Amino acid sequence: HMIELSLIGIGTGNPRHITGQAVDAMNAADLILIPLKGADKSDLAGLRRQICAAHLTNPATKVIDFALPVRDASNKGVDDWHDAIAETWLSEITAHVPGLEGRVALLVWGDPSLYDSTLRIAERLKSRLPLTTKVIPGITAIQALCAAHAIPLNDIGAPVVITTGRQLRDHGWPAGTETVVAMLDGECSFQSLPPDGLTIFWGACVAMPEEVLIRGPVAEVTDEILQARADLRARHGWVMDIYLLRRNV
Amino acid sequence: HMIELSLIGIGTGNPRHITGQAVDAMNAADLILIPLKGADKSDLAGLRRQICAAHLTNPATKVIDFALPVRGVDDWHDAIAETWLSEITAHVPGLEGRVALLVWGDPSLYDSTLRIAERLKSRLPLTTKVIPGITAIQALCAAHAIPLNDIGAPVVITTGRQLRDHGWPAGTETVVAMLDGECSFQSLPPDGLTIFWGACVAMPEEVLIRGPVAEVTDEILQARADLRARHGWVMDIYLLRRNV
Ligand SMILES: Nc1ncnc2c1ncn2[C@@H]1O[C@H](CSCC[C@H](N)C(=O)O)[C@@H](O)[C@H]1O
Ligand SMILES: Nc1ncnc2c1ncn2[C@@H]1O[C@H](CSCC[C@H](N)C(=O)O)[C@@H](O)[C@H]1O
Repeated sequence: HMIELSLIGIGTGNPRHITGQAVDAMNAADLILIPLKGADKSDLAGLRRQICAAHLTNPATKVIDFALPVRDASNKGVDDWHDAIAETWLSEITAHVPGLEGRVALLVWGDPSLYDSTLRIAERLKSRLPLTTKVIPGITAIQALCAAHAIPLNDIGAPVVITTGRQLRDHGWPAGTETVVAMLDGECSFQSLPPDGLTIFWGACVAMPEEVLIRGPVAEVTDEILQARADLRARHGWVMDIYLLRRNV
Repeated sequence: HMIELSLIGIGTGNPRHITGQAVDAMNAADLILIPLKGADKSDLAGLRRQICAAHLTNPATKVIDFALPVRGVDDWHDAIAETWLSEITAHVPGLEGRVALLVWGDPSLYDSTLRIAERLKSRLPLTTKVIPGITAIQALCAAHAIPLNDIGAPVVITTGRQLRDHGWPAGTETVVAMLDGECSFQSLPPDGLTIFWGACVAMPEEVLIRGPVAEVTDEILQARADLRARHGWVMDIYLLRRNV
């Protein structure tokens, strides 16, 4: 017996981001596992279900909501948490495909390759299930941002650094590039850089109805971005943002 | 009273890469301009037409094949812009309508279309929109079932020439190289490097190879050369992971 586990990218919140390949993988599944709404409102558990429902035409596919484990904030904590998530998946798969021969899908925001834990958690399962893992690409927040601003990611023939807010705060401007895209940033970390010669293309809730886009010289639009971000957060209870920095010195 | 020009990403060769957003933009178009086959077989001009045919359902949308000018680079890009303008003038002479170009992968990533289209802003009453598509980076990682990044870590996306000119990019343990016609990972000391390589990713001809660079370099060279000999063209992409 063999479980085929598909990690299906579903894009950045625009329900039209889903690809035909993703639709096909949903329709081939015996079981689709989706997390229940929890504390993290940015998971948009309802939107995930909506996207699934808009395209699932296989009448036999089971769609099963499950409670995602909570990380122990009082803790290794991340490690135990990911272990617990794997255990939950393993229990769900075993309960619902007890013959252990079948196709199971998880729906992953954006693309599964990009700052997302699902693939590495799934690796834990390889030694406990007869398992093959497949990945279906989805639209990333990087591409959504560039499309919204109608800008290239790269300068002509030039490298690009993709990084995190914390990496920018710990190390400053990355070596060997004039373009940086920052993800996983909860604190507009570009504000800690020298603004000299930097242009920012910023977006919050990109490709969603709440989308806000701001562009300009970092020295001029930093406070505009801080305010827009805080406003969006106050009114919605959560915010996800991403930005591209272009250096011209 | 505007030409709305959509640059529609169409993915890496798999017709199923097309997003719903791309389908919608195709169906909203009055005109879709697609290049005829040329000397460069890697453009897969026929495949672009087929991917369009698989998704376009509006019977009033007109798919028009045009001769793409050939290449110095500035003049070539100017000539391409002039060709699109001539086609738009010819097929939408009232200059009010929706026009689309179908761009391999995502329009943001190592593709000249977006910057060439900028030339038309001053020539037409123009609004430009971009529809994202699956990139070759994502297709490669998906085919190998691997993460792009190490946990919480930076990633460098670069070209074959930048890799040759500067060596291992500073500040990263992960590099993805695009626009490389010659396996430029050979220009690096192989110690501690692992490669995840793919040619013709997400197409029927797909070849995937992974392993320590020293171990699989020649395997990759031969597989690449074999594809190129049998098909007349090849496109490859790879991710390098350093552990030192
Ligand atoms: N709709 C959206 N708008 C702005 N940023 C977004 C976003 N969705 C995701 N992000 C970015 O992605 C980070 C979550 S990590 C998950 C990334 C996802 N796998 C992808 O392919 O995009 C956020 O901190 C933010 O930087
Ligand atoms: N099917 C495929 N397999 C392997 N590499 C590919 C590919 N399609 C595109 N590429 C890569 O992309 C380069 C062309 S530049 C265009 C990139 C495209 N906009 C994108 O988003 O992917 C090639 O030199 C190669 O590095």
